[PDB]
Amino acid sequence: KDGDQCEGHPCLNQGHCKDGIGDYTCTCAEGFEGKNCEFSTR
Ligand SMILES: [O-]
Repeated sequence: KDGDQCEGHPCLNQGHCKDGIGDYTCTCAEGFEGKNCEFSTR
């Protein structure tokens, strides 16, 4: 276990989360955005 940076469910609204050497990145599902994939555009 080295670095999944996805510990502690960080993204919101079923936002997926990849990995990186400095903070992961959030991927909002179609219809969400915001710093956390928080916001439902609709
Ligand atoms: O990653």
